[PDB]
Amino acid sequence: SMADSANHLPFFFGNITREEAEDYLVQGGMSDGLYLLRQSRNYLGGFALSVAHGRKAHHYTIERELNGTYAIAGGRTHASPADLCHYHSQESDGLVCLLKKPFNRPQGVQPKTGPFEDLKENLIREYVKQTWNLQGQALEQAIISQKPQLEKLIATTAHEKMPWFHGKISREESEQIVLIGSKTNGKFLIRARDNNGSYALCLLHEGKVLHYRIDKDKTGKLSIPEGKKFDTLWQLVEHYSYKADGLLRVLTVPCQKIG
Ligand SMILES: [Cl-]
Repeated sequence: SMADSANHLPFFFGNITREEAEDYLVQGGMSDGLYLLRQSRNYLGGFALSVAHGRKAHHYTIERELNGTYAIAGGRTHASPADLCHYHSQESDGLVCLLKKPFNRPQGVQPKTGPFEDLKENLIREYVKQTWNLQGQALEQAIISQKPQLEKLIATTAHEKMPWFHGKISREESEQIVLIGSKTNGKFLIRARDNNGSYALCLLHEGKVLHYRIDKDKTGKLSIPEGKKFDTLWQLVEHYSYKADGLLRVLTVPCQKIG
């Protein structure tokens, strides 16, 4: 992925929160035009630019366009995040200010990965072995050969393996499974609501199972009603585990699947 390329940038921090990005900018002196790069948490293949100006943090999403280039909303396209940052060191072109000085990862600090990122490589290896039945040669060549296609596919299906995803079960069945055992606030699962890629969130709140529709928009972006848009369910779950953002509370412990 571009994220693997972006690891060679000393000011790329991987998947950190907005708040963690801001903490790093303070560490680096919060000087005008101080910036770092990180991974977009809701745009698949996306990045985010965090910049200090007037002792405030300014955050910009860098989207991966359909042709595979990189752009901030209403901006020009670039071959890479590195090229976008270089361009913005010479032209503000819509940003609050010039990108003056990168804030590098302090020593000890690597780019941060989420749960998806930590199982992505294993799932790609497994899919090649057990759908193209290689055990050597292409086993490794086929992975690198077809990395972009495999990353995109594994991104769209990696939820199916995750402990909070309970598959094609009804509202009534989901309520039954959440209500069994410990009544921990935020206990949750996601279920498939049809075959057209609609989903639902089931969330325990003061002993009541709340149900939230997760709908697919024109682009195939997922959201709860009036909520932030995500490319994948694993992005949505990471977000609402961090910030309630219109849910009555944050997601906590994944509901156990029938063993
Ligand atoms: Cl965030």
